[PDB]
Amino acid sequence: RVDVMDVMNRLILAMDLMNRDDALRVTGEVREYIDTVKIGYPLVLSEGMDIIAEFRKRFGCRIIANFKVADIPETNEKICRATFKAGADAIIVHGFPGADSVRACLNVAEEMGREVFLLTEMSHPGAEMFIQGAADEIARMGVDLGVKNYVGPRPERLSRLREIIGQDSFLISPGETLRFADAIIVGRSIYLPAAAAAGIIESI
Amino acid sequence: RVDVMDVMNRLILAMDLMNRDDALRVTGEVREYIDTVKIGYPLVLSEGMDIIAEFRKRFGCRIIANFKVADIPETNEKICRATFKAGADAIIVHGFPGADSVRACLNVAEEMGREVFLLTEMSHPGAEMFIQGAADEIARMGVDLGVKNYVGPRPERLSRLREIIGQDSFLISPGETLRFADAIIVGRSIYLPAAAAAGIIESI
Repeated sequence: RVDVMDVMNRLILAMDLMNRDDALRVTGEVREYIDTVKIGYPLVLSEGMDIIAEFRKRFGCRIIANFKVADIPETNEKICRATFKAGADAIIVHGFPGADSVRACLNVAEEMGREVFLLTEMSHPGAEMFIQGAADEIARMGVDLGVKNYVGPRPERLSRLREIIGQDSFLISPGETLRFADAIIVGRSIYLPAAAAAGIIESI
Repeated sequence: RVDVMDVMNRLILAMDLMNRDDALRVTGEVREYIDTVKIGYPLVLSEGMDIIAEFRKRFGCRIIANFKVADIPETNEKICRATFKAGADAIIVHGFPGADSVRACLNVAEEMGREVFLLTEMSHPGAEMFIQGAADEIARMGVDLGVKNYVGPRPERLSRLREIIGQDSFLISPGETLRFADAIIVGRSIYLPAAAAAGIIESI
């Protein structure tokens, strides 16, 4: 889809390391295979938001801030603005706090020409308590709001999500997977690199 | 209660300003009335996590990180560790992601001698979609996990929460309020200062 983000080799690196030196080393070593990196709070809180621009300048990669924003509208707006000002191309937002909280993020993304990814579901143990049961409705909420980028969770769940958001929407998830998702997210299998990344790409 | 945090004058300052200069000015001007300050991502992402230690050193105040942690266990652990390493006395965590995600935070707080506050409910418009209906269960989940600190949201809702967590638990919320909550959180009425704070205290 021309209107959606193009992820090199359909492979997104989940850079969850907290040490700047280690984070930079791994990412640089795989830049020939990946152009999209997902960074979270562990690294940013430990090294500072300036690390986002560093990644973009040193490697020319797209940065997705895996912040899972889940605050009230006004605060969500501020978090998004600060994150986009720091250079992030996109931000991941929780849907459980409701539509207004998601729209607050969409508004800033609109004004700054950036992107919002809606996290529809999580797959860790405790996710079955409240998240699993709200996943479909959260995905539908996103669709009704015009959200075009989604982060999905179980093969059959990914299939259900794709059904709700349509064939046009951009979907990323951590052979089978790429039948529904537009790009796969890989972490440890890489940063824990160039050979590993090359293998995964060759595998798909 | 001796085993719970003592908040000076039962008044917590919600420092939501994103400018370091403005944030420091207001807090210093009310330190003779307040010893507990709640800081969130807007300020921290914009000025850096080092601002937490700055607040504690310049004013000798307790800092509650209003991060509303809502990630998977491993990431929650890292966020809490980084936040406590930066000097935060306590951190606010979401309950919607489930018990394991909350316990991950409790584990780090236990190891570092810090505190975890469970956010049981939010009051912004979109909160009725998913949060309102899970509030009671989230509060009960916290109780069953030994959580001792809670952040509450409607007067009658505060009464319901206090009922679930017991009379011993520490509860903070944004006269009537202090009938159920141990301390009230005030933001704009102060940072938007010394006179305002003094009035609120003299009020209660």
